[PDB]
Amino acid sequence: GSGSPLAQQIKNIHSFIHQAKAAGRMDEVRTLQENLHQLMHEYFQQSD
Repeated sequence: GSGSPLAQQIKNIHSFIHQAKAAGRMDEVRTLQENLHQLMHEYFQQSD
């Protein structure tokens, strides 16, 4: 649920994505998006 550390890890990846966009770091953003989505899918699949 939203009190999960995993949920906060996802928020942290979003922050890193934003910070990378702010420098134009498009290669890293695209990779981090995949990582973001992988953790989201774990979060929304695994019971909590």
